[PDB]
Amino acid sequence: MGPGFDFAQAIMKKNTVIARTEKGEFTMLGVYDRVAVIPTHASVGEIIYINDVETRVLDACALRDLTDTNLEITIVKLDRNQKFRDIRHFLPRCEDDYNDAVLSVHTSKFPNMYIPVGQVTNYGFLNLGGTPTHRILMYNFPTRAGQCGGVVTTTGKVIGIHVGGNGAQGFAAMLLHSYFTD
Repeated sequence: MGPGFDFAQAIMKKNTVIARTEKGEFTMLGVYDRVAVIPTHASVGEIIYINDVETRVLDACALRDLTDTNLEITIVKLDRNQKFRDIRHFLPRCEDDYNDAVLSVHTSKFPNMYIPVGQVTNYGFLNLGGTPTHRILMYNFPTRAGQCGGVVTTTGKVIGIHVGGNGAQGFAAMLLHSYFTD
């Protein structure tokens, strides 16, 4: 409808796949080459389904901060025959608050879904499903089951992936440029 949705659409159309694990279907953001991200609670194994195609996982790393605290981001390298567009220059370098964010989902259950969530707070610490988690972003939207892995963007920045909610607020794990240096 406007430049927020325009940027979100551009990311969804070229840089997302549908990932299926034993824990469900997730929106998965491709970042560069064969490297993508997914919430750690997807429990990625040796094999994953990507757009309903059996795919070997070449590497998977559940990220934690230097205090050995969960970040809820898993970085996956896929044995895929095609590279993602490189979107690393849209990733923030530092922890921040944001105005006017969009949460975007693409699954069998919710295809081509875009949600204007508004103001995003650098919340920091969250007890997420019982697990102490750092670098959490919070938005005042009543997010629901099936939105996990959803991409959080502003105009010009890809800032996080949706990892949970409490029925009134939604929570995303930050994406930082330093996660994807090579």
